[PDB]
Amino acid sequence: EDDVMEIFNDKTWKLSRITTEKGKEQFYQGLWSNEAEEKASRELLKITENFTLNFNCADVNGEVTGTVSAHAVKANISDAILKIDGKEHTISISGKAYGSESDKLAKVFISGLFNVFKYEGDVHNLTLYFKDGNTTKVMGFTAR
Amino acid sequence: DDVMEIFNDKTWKLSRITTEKGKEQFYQGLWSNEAEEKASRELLKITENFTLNFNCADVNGEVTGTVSAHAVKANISDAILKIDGKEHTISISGKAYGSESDKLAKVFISGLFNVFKYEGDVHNLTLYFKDGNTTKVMGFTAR
Repeated sequence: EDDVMEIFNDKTWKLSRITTEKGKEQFYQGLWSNEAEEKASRELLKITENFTLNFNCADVNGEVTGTVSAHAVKANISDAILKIDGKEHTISISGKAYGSESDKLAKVFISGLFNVFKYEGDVHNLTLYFKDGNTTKVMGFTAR
Repeated sequence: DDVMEIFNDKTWKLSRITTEKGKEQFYQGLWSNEAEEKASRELLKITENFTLNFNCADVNGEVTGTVSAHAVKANISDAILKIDGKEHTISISGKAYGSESDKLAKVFISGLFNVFKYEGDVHNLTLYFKDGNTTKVMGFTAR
């Protein structure tokens, strides 16, 4: 079960891609409507603190629990309820984001995190599988 | 905030087991003779003996903060932890694996399941526990 606690081990997961289940492209087709929208999202993605994900342990209700926190651009996920199983490689994030997003990449990032169902990863990489309607997409992350 | 520093990549090493406001390292009557105390102090010099660790673990599909400890021959593995940073309370529940013959090891294991409150900083941790009608303290250090 050390594979699960390596996800919490003093690291911030930075978004690197949002694509289809077995796609080689960085972003799935139709995420943006034009080049200017994509360009503006890519500039927001270059900012260090934007599109981050953190697995932390916190003292909630007189007991320490593992939760998920994330920051897109203007919206935050703070101490979302986490279910994670190292044997079955399943994951579930429950709660609601604080703040609203105008950027399409930020909207996809926040919605996708609450729809995660399974994952895979190592020390430096994390892949989260999420359902987007009838499809299955993946959010890729990196940790320095 | 202060609570998660107790879990921050550190092992707590036992330094003393004494009375609530006592200056002595070990309370009077812990051992019956000089040879018993000497033998316990040699077991206490071993790095891996009388250690305490606050860790996060995936227990039944969810990550929880737990307590682990090693005395000499006995272990406490992922004991259920209740801890409150505001009121500085603490509770450790479960049972140790293995039996102890050493009196310091018996006191260490029993005392950990009877903790009720604490205080500490980056390098020091003090756990208050009830021993019958009395209140004793276990002191720890982290390098």
